[PDB]
Amino acid sequence: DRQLRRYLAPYSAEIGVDGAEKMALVVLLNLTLKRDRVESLCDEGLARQLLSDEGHITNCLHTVRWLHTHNLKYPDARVSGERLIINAPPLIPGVISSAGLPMRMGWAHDSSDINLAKLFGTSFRYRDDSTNLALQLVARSKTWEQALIGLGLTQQQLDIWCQLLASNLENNTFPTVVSPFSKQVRFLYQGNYCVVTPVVSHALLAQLQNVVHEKK
RNA sequence: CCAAGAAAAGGACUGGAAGAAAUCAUCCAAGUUGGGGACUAUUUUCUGCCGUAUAGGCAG
Repeated sequence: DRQLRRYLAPYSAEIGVDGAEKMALVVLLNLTLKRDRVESLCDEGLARQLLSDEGHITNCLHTVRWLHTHNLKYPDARVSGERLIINAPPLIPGVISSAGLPMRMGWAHDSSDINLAKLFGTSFRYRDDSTNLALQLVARSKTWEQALIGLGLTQQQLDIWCQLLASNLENNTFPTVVSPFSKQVRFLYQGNYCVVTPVVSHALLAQLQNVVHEKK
């Protein structure tokens, strides 16, 4: 059912997977293929086969390096450079912003990672909080690791991935230089001028897509 | 020191043909508008002559 793909989409409400970690790994791995090649996201065999392909998974692990909280390319695909990962600013009583929302990440690098990026960057509700596959494996979450080894992964392959997967989330969180296609505007601040560059919040935009259709 | 600064959407056209809304049908009954009254006020046009003359022309 297409409704499963809808509920796992970035513009839909998050769904719980507690006690279903085995089928969650199967569905999430199966999403890495083009829709024309998959008759069902529930086939354990296809998942066990995809998991054994270190190259396919390696190509998927590589997408983690560009997961972000704020998207510097949103209005204009020409912007080139590094990702941006920042905790939401303190709440201002008179302003609507990401300050009142929980932590979420998205993906945007070369435009050919639409399917391969879905294995680690797809979020879900777990232990009654918002998480994703990359975070549970980096944090050494045993329930997910036990299901993943059960689906055919060698302990030695997992012991190596925990390290490479974690490493991809440990650096390049702030751009080195201002990119040549970004916006720059200047105003007075504390008696002198400062240049401001705006950026769109992933969590805030994704929520708006749901609220306008539900609240009319 | 205005989500900063610059930007040519342009070219060509053929919707045409035919046509039958008809038949009948009844607005009636009575009715009471009605009593009073200053347009002349501080206003100008008055007096002689020619002429058969309330015609028609002139001096003050």
